[PDB]
Amino acid sequence: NLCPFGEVFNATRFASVYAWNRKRISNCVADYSVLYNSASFSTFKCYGVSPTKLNDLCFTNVYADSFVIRGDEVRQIAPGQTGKIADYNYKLPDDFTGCVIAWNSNNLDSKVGGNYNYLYRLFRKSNLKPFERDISTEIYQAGSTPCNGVEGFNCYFPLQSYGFQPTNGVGYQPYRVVVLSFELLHAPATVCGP
Amino acid sequence: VQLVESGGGLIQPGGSLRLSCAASEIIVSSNYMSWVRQAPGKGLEWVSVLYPGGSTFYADSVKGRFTISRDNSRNTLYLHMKSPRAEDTAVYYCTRALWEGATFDYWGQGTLVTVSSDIQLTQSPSFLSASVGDRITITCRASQGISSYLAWYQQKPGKAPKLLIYAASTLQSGVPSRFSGSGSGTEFTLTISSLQPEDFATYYCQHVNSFPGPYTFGQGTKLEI
Ligand SMILES: *[C@@H]1O[C@H](CO)[C@@H](O)[C@H](O)[C@H]1NC(C)=O
Repeated sequence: NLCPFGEVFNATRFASVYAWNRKRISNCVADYSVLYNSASFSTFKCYGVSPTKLNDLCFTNVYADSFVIRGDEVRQIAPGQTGKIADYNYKLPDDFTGCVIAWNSNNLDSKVGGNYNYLYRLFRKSNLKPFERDISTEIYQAGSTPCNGVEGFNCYFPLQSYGFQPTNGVGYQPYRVVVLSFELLHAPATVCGP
Repeated sequence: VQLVESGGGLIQPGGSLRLSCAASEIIVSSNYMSWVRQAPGKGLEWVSVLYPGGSTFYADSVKGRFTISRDNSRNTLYLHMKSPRAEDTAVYYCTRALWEGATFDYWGQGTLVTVSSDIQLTQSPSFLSASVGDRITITCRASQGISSYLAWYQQKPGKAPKLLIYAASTLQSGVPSRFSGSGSGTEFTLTISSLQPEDFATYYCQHVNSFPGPYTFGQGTKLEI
């Protein structure tokens, strides 16, 4: 059967970037040209591989990570980037094999007066390692005195909501992002091209 | 509780300079820490920021010439000015950024450095003369919708800017209630309901954004008697 990309790409709601979702894709035929030929994606950039070669390759499994960020942050979903998303939310490795796919989701994820459902992590003492995921919510100690779980001065909740309103400039509008990565083990290959 | 700059001075070109900013109670390495500068008679310019995790970002006017760093054991932020030019002459403020990692709630007193020889924000009016008790409005307009990512500052002569309002309408703790902010998207207004004599100052709006860009601050409004 064809790989169920629609479950990922056409999901009703996406994950917040700090709690980004990973879906394993196995035991199916993947026609990657249905994706890269599409006029719907404003970003489709592959690293370590060419998109027109994907259909010729067999993998043990394929993985789809998905989340929502602001338009101006899509450039951080790339090897070697820095910033709040790359540093504290979703980190690709410096040498990456995979594809980054993104599209404007203003019509789905913004709301008159504001959609605040989507969050990102603002405060974190150190950068994420590649493919690390941090969903902790400890009060962030920004001063010399410990917080003991109490918000207050210099003691901050680490997550912050995006403010997605339809009148936002494009760089402040929500973008849905799918990162495809590929896995090759000494195991049967279960996702092949057509 | 405080940020204290040092290391400024008057230098001839062709050298190097290092500013330092020693913090208390604020922990430098846990915060979005920045340098903001102000040339004599001009507006504010965000120069560089150092993230808690160590990423650094610089305005295009100083990229390649300035470096920001920190010493965790001395709880100190530094600005290393390599090849300083006359156009770097300014008062240099150390700041901590809180809301969205770009709203500056604490400022050092600033240190003077003299060197011998994309969304745009428009603030109106540039000059505003009024009397005590007047109701005054200052408006900030952005070239694209920026939701509520805006803050307002008051700068008295000789002093560091002071945060009044952030998230467009949220009044900073300790600011009198006659100050209020309104608007969203592309138009934001600072209202002072009943002008008092201590309110005569220069006011700045700021598009609250994660990186030091050239249009971070409005050009300012000089409020005069
Ligand atoms: C998502 O929905 C559209 C419209 O029904 C469909 O044409 C498209 O193939 C779907 N995407 C995927 C990845 O299946």
